[PDB]
Amino acid sequence: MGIALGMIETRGLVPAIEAADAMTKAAEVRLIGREFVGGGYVTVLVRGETGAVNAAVRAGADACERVGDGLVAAHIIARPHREVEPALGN
Amino acid sequence: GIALGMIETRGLVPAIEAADAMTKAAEVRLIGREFVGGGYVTVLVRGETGAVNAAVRAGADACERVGDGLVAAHIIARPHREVEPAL
Amino acid sequence: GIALGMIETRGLVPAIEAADAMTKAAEVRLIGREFVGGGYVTVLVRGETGAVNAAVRAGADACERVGDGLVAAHIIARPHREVEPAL
Amino acid sequence: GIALGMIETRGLVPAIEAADAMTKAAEVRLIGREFVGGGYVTVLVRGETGAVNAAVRAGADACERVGDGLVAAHIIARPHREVEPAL
Amino acid sequence: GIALGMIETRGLVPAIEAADAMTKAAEVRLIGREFVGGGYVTVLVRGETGAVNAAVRAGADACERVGDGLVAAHIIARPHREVEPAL
Amino acid sequence: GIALGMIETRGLVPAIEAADAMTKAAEVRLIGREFVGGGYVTVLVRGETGAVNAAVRAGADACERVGDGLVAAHIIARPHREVEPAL
Repeated sequence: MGIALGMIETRGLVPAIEAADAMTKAAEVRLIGREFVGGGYVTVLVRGETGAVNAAVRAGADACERVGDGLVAAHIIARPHREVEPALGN
Repeated sequence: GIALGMIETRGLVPAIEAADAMTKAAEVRLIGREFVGGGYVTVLVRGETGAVNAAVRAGADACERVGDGLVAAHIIARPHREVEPAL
Repeated sequence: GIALGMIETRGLVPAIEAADAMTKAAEVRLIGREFVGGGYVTVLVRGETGAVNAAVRAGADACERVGDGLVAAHIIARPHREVEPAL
Repeated sequence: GIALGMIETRGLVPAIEAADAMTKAAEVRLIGREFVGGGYVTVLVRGETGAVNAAVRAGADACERVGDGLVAAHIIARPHREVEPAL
Repeated sequence: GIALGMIETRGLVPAIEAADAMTKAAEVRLIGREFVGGGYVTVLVRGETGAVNAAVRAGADACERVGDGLVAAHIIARPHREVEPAL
Repeated sequence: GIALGMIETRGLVPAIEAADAMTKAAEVRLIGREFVGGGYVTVLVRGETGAVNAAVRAGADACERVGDGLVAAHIIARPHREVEPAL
């Protein structure tokens, strides 16, 4: 029940699924979302302790950058503001 | 406060960074996250005018280096009542 | 009034700025905000012909350097009742 | 009438203008406004053959310079029954 | 008949012309019209192989100069049963 | 089987051709067809690893020259439990 947030955005769903797979395999993080953003952007989101989310996002970024049209963003917010939480499925 | 702050980004990840930075930057409420179509994503905040100013300014600085980056950073100090349904 | 003002933008932030400038410029009611697809957004107002013209001029000026800017500014003074379902 | 007239535009604003000019130029009824994706908008009218011919032409001239403009202007005087679910 | 015919266009208007020519060409049933996203529109038909052959040929010819035109024209004579839910 | 196969295409017609060729080339089941946005279409199959491998290989070859063609062809042999909700 760490509250760190890990995010990877990709071009297309296939690199996003690869990313989430690699993230949840690399460390103890829970997948909490997959968003079809519009325009072809897809974002996957995970939660965990800071160290695990760090390891997960590095792993996801590495795994998906060469899949399909690839990686757009790979970002960690280690302590999201309470206001941000509804955007994360709360 | 009824002042409105808005940041538009390319993709969701810079939008969440913007929202985080905005809400840590000053006393503002995150009231909206919009998938606009075509990859645009907008986040909206409300608060007193001075707070919304600092929030949007921190928001723009934070998300402009994230993902496909920043499109718009804007403030409306006194939004018309007619606009409220769209918020 | 039954006159129609429309502004189309690239992104939601210029649309919201347009809608605010429009409703502040004259006695016009904001009747809608449409996410068109591909990033197009359109805001619609109704009022008397002169009011609507003032409103759209103001909204076109206000939003053209906001975010990815302005696509269309258009006024239909007396819409056909066939079109009203689209409004 | 059962003739079908179609105009496709980039953005919603020229679609509404096309629809308004179409329904003013001849007795035709607006039966549809479709957000197609990517920013395409299609407006659909029905009526007698001559009406629909007059309508589509007028709609094409009117919306041609509005916003990001006109994509398609087309008439099918008697759509096959199998086409109706695709409108 | 289990043969499958498919035409993909840029915009709805060429897709409707494709549909009309396809379904008038031979005895096929229009099982779908999909808004794919980004402006792609796909129309799908079923019938016996000869009918679908004739249909898809007719449709490709008719729509390729209409609007932003034709993307794809394809026939699958005997689709796998696993694909049927997608159909 | 629990291995996952995925082909991503531009448009629905190459996607359906992929799906057909995948399920004909090996014992895999088609679990999904997703309209991703912007015109991306993903088809997803499950099966044993060797089968999913043969399936995606064939699907990639089959759809690459169809319509606007192929974007991605990827296998995940042992998908994490956490990924299952996205499938």
